[PDB]
Amino acid sequence: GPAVGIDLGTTYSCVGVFQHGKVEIIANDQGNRTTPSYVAFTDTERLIGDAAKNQVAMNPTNTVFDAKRLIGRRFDDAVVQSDMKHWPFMVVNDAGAPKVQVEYKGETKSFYPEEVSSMVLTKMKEIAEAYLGATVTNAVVTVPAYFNDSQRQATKDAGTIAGLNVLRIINEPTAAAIAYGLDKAVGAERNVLIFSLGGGTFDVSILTIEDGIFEVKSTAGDTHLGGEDFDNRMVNHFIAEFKRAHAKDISENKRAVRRLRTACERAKRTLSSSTQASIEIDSLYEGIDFYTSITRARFEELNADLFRGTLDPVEKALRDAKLDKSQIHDIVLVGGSTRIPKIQKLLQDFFNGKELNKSINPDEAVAYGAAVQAAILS
Ligand SMILES: Nc1ncnc2c1ncn2[C@@H]1O[C@H](COP(=O)(O)OP(=O)(O)O)[C@@H](O)[C@H]1O
Ligand SMILES: [Cl-]
Ligand SMILES: [Cl-]
Ligand SMILES: [K+]
Ligand SMILES: [Mg+2]
Repeated sequence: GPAVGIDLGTTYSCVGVFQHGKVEIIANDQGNRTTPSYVAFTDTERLIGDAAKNQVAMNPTNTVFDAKRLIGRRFDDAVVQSDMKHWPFMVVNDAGAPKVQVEYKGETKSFYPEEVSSMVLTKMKEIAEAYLGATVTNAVVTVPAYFNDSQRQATKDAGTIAGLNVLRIINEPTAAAIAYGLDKAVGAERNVLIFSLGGGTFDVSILTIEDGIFEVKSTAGDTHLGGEDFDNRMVNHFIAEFKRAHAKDISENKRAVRRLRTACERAKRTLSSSTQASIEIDSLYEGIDFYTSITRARFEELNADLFRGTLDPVEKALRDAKLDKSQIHDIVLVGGSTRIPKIQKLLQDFFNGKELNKSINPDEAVAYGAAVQAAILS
């Protein structure tokens, strides 16, 4: 085509294309290499990606995200019923299937999870098209290893609706291993551990690879642990700080909280490269600016338990795979959160100093591998 590889993420999506033996992780119209898996509806327009997430704080009811948590599931599914209680948007039941309901151009409308995700894939498709200067048709789209047939089918349908011919649906951990060339035959079988920590979910997958054939040995994790949870710890920290300094609680002002959450997410990323970060918010509450800062140490302490807890699923995955730490040949980092120095330290210490595969941006590794496989299938 060339064909492309797309990581349809829980919170961010990424598209890459393999040309001249190299993978190109494609930047969007705003120059970002990953795009929010968001879609918004207003009185006049449908927004997608950066444009949608950039207005989430002011239009919470009609800004959709987490469609991946609904995709391929039934309305009465326990997880679906549990998640709805936390989303600002409506999820309704249509013949037993979940649909998000929103207001668009003054009218009420509902979309299936695959329709919402097709909008995200369309955005990724156009992003690739703007870079290639050519129409993009074929693509490989990834999914978590634990996805069932219905979830895989619905993800594929999201692609078809986007005008893409889905060459294949492959597992995210497998895509990651392919990015590092771990799929090449080298004689005996090799055990690869994929440590994936994104913005909303945590997954540990152990794969055994032999003759280019992957075998998911075990999967562990927490579908409700991700970078967004680390931002929450920071948010509460600063809400307390603002109350101390100004004797005012901003907790009930949904927008002040989102602007603070956005500032924390940005500071967090900085703390992965530097030891301190400055928070500066103009007019956060009742015209009061919030200028402060936070140290990496402070950040690590606010999340110490959450970070350390990532090691339990690692132990359990090993146990279920019937392998000992020492039998793992490669450890691959996936997800933007794995860029956090403390998490790398924890994982490495657990593996007694073993080096981590982390040269490819973790939040891009899945798209990277998908792009490689998409080319191979073309
Ligand atoms: N440099 C960084 N340091 C810490 N966290 C990061 C960094 N870059 C991205 N992240 C985080 O990774 C998370 C999710 O991004 P990925 O790109 O992993 O998305 P998804 O949630 O769909 O897997 C977010 O919480 C984001 O804040
Ligand atoms: Cl864009
Ligand atoms: Cl430590
Ligand atoms: K992603
Ligand atoms: Mg991910």
